[PDB]
Amino acid sequence: GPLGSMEDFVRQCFNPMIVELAEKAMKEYGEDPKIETNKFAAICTHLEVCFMYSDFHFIDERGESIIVESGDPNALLKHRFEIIEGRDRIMAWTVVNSICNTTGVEKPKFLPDLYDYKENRFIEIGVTRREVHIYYLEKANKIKSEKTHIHIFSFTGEEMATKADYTLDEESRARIKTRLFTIRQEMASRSLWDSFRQSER
Ligand SMILES: [Mn+2]
Ligand SMILES: [Mn+2]
Ligand SMILES: [Mn+2]
Repeated sequence: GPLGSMEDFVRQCFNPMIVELAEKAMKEYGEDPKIETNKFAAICTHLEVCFMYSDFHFIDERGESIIVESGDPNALLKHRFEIIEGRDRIMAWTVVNSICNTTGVEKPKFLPDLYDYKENRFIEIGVTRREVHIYYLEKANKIKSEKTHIHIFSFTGEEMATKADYTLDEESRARIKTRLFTIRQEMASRSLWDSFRQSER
């Protein structure tokens, strides 16, 4: 089939908000999205998974975690997750500080992705084109804050999470895995997948 461009794939297949956030992140880190294109797509994918992980999850009036998939959460519901990823450096650390000196949870050494108000912990999300165990170990060896919970998704449906604690219900994680499948399938249709997979390194 014809080889498409990754740029076209990213612009067509991700919400413009996600794409803009990804471009902003690459700029902050001195990366060119028109050159490291596989990285660009990976950044978009990771941001989308961070958002999907938080979507629909609230803390109810009694303090219990609940799922609301309708458009209107009742006014008293509180979002279960704080999203750190997607924020510029100053704001991300600002949020992390606000959570920490507040909830009493200690301050991480690297910016995590999410904070979970039900489980009272930061979360590092990962999305890998490689084996989940290898990637889990890479993440873990990097941070070892060891209050930070790690949850890795792959494009083939495998997951690995700290202490075999997966945080979310099966259906929430199935939504993420379905999206990852869809991304893989669409990139493959455009003859972009093999190279994207091999680029992770
Ligand atoms: Mn809301
Ligand atoms: Mn992050
Ligand atoms: Mn991450």
